[PDB]
Amino acid sequence: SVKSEYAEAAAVGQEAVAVFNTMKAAFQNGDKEAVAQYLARLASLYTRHEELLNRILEKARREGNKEAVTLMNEFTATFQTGKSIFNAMVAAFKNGDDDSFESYLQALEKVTAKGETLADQIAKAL
Ligand SMILES: Nc1ccc2oc(=O)ccc2c1
Repeated sequence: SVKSEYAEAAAVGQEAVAVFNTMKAAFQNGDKEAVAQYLARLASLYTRHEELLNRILEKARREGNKEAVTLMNEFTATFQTGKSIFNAMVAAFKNGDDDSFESYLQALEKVTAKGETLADQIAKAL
């Protein structure tokens, strides 16, 4: 069902939460070799999450589930704000700019926490 597909998407989202918090700790500790690996793992995860979200949105559209489509349009747009901040973060790591890395990391956390009520609303609407 589209609902069970969203729960699978929700799990991938929580995996990225776990890998992110770990990567944050590594960054604070200066373990750049770990950070690089966690950033690669996160990029794969966000690619998977985005795709599951697009398939869910497309299915809700084909189903005519107007409320779920509205919420998923809002949620995917925000997802892309998270994705842009993540990519800037990756560039800051490449460039050795720890000040920008810290900034983007905090921003990504705040964009994510904000989008959490909407994430739960989607589960109920699908
Ligand atoms: N909430 C959130 C946080 C980080 C993210 O990074 C990405 O690369 C794509 C989406 C995304 C969403």
